[PDB]
Amino acid sequence: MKTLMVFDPAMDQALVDFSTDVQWLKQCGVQIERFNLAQQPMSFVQNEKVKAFIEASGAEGLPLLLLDGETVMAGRYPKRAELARWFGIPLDKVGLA
Amino acid sequence: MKTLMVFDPTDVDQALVDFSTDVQWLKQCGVQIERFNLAQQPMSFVQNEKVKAFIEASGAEGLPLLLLDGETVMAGRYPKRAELARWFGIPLDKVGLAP
Repeated sequence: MKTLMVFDPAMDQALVDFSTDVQWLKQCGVQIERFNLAQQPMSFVQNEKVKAFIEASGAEGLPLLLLDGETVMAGRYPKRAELARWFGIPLDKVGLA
Repeated sequence: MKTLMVFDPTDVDQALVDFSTDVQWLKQCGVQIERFNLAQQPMSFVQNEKVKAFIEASGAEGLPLLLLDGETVMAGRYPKRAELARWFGIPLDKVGLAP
């Protein structure tokens, strides 16, 4: 199944919401993994796309989201519907109308 | 100066209108910026490899996508002027003098 890796800034309603949205999504059975520059710094050096994004965009460009290794978003977090669409999960399964 | 390519998805947001104001500021003073959309330049979305992989991974709903010297720098929203200033190395304007 698809995996989303989220490379977060070191660490607002946006983040509050995302954390909520990650809960609905995981519980529908999807695989989401988060990495933070503060607690998992090597994950950022060891991933080639992440390293190169940070060189290109700067760390202020984060978050970077990769779905099965591919960039799908950078510079903000997705809405719950955006998540659902990436994961092919029906709306009514992740608390949305 | 790095070069910027913008792959655009709509009817006039606002951050849309600010971004296009920000584009002139950058063009009027130096920067090469090319913009592409699927209504007018759809061949560019298949011919640029990172753009093509992006659409397949994210969906076209994932636009915009911004490349700086062909490197992904943002996707899913437009950059503010201060972000562009950082990408391009545009220095702070001086005022002059705190105690």
